[PDB]
Amino acid sequence: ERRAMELLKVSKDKRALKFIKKRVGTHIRAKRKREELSNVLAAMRKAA
Amino acid sequence: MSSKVSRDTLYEAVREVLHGNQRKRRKFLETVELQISLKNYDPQKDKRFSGTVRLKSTPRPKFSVCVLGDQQHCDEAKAVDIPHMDIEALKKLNKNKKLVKKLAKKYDAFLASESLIKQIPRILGPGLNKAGKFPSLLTHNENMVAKVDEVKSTIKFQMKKVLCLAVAVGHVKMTDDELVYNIHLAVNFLVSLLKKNWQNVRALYIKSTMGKPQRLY
Amino acid sequence: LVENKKAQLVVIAHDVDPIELVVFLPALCRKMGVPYCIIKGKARLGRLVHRKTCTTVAFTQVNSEDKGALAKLVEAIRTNYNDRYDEIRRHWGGNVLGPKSVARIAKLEKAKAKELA
Amino acid sequence: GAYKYIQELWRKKQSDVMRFLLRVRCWQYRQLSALHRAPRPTRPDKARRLGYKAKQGYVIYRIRVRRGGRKRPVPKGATYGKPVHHGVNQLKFARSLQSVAEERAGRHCGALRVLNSYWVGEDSTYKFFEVILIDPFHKAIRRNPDTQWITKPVHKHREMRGLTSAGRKSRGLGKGHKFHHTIGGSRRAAWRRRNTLQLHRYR
RNA sequence: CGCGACCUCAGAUCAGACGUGGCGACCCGCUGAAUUUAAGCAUAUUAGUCAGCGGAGGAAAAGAAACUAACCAGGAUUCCCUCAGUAACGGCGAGUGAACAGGGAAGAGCCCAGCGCCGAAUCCCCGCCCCGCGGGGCGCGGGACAUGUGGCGUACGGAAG
RNA sequence: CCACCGGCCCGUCUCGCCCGCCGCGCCGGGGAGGUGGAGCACGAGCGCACGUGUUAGGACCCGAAAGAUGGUGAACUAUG
RNA sequence: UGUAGAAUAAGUGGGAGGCCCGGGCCGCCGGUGAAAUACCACUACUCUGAUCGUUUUUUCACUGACCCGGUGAGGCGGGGG
Ligand SMILES: [Mg+2]
Ligand SMILES: [Mg+2]
Ligand SMILES: [Mg+2]
Ligand SMILES: [Mg+2]
Ligand SMILES: [Mg+2]
Ligand SMILES: [Mg+2]
Ligand SMILES: [Mg+2]
Ligand SMILES: [Mg+2]
Ligand SMILES: [Mg+2]
Ligand SMILES: [Mg+2]
Ligand SMILES: [Mg+2]
Ligand SMILES: [Mg+2]
Ligand SMILES: [Mg+2]
Ligand SMILES: [Mg+2]
Ligand SMILES: [Mg+2]
Ligand SMILES: [Mg+2]
Repeated sequence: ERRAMELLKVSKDKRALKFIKKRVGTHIRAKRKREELSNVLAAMRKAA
Repeated sequence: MSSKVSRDTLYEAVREVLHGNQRKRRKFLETVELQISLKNYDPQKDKRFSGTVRLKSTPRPKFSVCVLGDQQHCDEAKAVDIPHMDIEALKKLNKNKKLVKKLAKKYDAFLASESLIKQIPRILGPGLNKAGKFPSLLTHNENMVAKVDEVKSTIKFQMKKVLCLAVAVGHVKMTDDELVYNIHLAVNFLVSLLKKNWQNVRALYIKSTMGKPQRLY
Repeated sequence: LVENKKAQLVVIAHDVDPIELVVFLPALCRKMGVPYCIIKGKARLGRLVHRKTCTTVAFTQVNSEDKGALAKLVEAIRTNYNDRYDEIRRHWGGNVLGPKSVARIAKLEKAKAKELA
Repeated sequence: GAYKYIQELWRKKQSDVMRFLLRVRCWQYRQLSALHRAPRPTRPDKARRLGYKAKQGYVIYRIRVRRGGRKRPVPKGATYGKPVHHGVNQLKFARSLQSVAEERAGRHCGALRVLNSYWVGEDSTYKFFEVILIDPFHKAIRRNPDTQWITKPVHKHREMRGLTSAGRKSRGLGKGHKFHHTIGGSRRAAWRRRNTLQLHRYR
């Protein structure tokens, strides 16, 4: 989760979701995990 | 990294690049430039782009067209007053090498009859094929009205071997709707060639003749 | 009671050996605004409840006299725990090397002082 | 009220607060013996949802097992068979390690009855389970008639007939299209009814 | 330094109670070949069986869907006839081999963790009476379990107020 | 009943034009030939029993050198 | 930095005008070659330069997991004499 937040913070959602597909089971759970990490990262570093 | 080909973001970028520095107004009638930067191509083997894009609104100048041949075709050339030159003065163009490029730079688009394409790369050899301006072969008794009408608007999409291509799509004294319609007729050749999507364009630049560059939103 | 905001004062014992039984309570009382105090000796909470281990004591309701004493306690407890929570949450406790090794590194530091000055 | 927070704090077990406790407990349980009697459970809610009601007679054992799929016991790699069976190094031994721990705890203390078990720790080689044991002849369990089923004598040694939670999951029984392999009772009962060639008086 | 409280623990010919060993025809959990077949033989087959080990009762196991289906839908488990020598597996060879629909036999559903409400309203042990036999069960005082969670109300068909 | 021709259904192939319209379409239906089929072309099965033959079963009877599983032996002999 | 061109031509494409205060400079023309600049945009390698970082490799180092020895676990490390 911590290194996926860095990769989805800077680089690319494609590489991020490919890493999540490697680490958890399949593509659907990877989609929800991606959206949850995107919401958490957006709330954290857009809450100023 | 985000890129659309959407109409209002095309037209808004046209309005921004026109309104840049107030009106960057100088004594020449400004032309509109389009740069396409492309991604994920290998034209080293089999990926060169070369076609004829006929811009529907207006191609700045009514193009300087020179036709070489002889028949009723050349009588219609003298009827339209297309600058047409005969066999004897072609063999006069044989005699000097710079005399080839004196008629090549002053006249933009080259059309030539079917009968003379055997002779033309002997006289006009070093100029046209190496510079890119080799003439187009024609029908022996063709109606030149529709040919000149299409050649007035037909530019060439030649991405060569390099990764990037700029073309002029008209002038600023046109309406901006005609300008954005020329930009759509430019990008339609990209979406017609490429198989997957328009994602080979991460960024394409809209410019004036010398105005500031605008990334397409 | 802390969820439904009835608790005036939450007493948390120190010595709970599965600490998972407790470790939600400080941040939870921090969110819900109820002041909490960590007191040492979980057997010492048992002698007031007639039992061995007690782990937690809730204060919700007070008598007439004890209100001023309870508020006097709550003021110092809010000074200690709740208002310093953002301070406490970033401290990493421990990381203390063995005293023989600390003495050896300090002796080598005196050797470094002998090399320099 | 608070066991929900207990369960959720134990739920995301890879975070930094819990894995310190897990590492300390793995070292703690590795330095002790193989089987002994913890006085009280280390996962109170998870032991409680398996049936631990903290009263007189519910014992908690902590038990330790070694990891790894089993090695075939033939000497010097000599199977004496076809090339199907020469594979000494790679067999996995169907039963789960949780049911192995339940077997060892029960047959070390055969006087008790095994209710269930759960995970508490692992580091490299040793894997750690805690097993709840119900006393059969204490009066607190021989009364209270919701509980008398384990005192009923058909439940001697549930762990070796595989009636526990890990036992059912090892035997592989459910319903539906993913379980035609054992149609009724067990795979041997299914095999019995399918290959028993049935013959009536009239044919 | 002493004392006290727990927490981890040991000891005892401590008070009381329990497990071991057998028979194994049927059942349950694991382990597990090879003859043979294929005209040879390596996968296959013999078979997840003989042998081995551990368990259990008069039955055991299974069981109230993380189901079957795809249309006018059925409805825990078990057993029989059909499905069917079929779909399928297989040096696609020898051979292997189901299941839901259908009709019968039997008919049965339930509880707890969680959640919250009830002042621990709960249980065990000891001691005195209580009572009537063939023989043991309710009530009253003091020692414990237990607040790291007894009991009542409560289960996904909704439940509580 | 035999022999042949003609007919019909299904799969494919070839050549062709017409019709239908719960919706006008890379939609259906159709025609004429030559072919593959365990077909139709007024149905003959099903159940029982007996006989013969073939196959799987210890299978007409007896027969091996082998292989696997699990155990019992160092009282003769071998060597500490 | 093959050759020619005043000029190390990476490339495309617009292109007769651009820059600035009646005017000058650059470009056009001449001329090169096969391809020519002004003004303008992108696409590249060849190196330099800084860190929210990033990772693994390497270098040493500490000990608390783990391992190795010895004891009837007998004086260990600091600080005082
Ligand atoms: Mg106890
Ligand atoms: Mg059961
Ligand atoms: Mg028959
Ligand atoms: Mg033979
Ligand atoms: Mg042989
Ligand atoms: Mg098999
Ligand atoms: Mg046997
Ligand atoms: Mg026995
Ligand atoms: Mg019996
Ligand atoms: Mg249910
Ligand atoms: Mg049949
Ligand atoms: Mg089989
Ligand atoms: Mg053999
Ligand atoms: Mg042998
Ligand atoms: Mg043997
Ligand atoms: Mg002897």
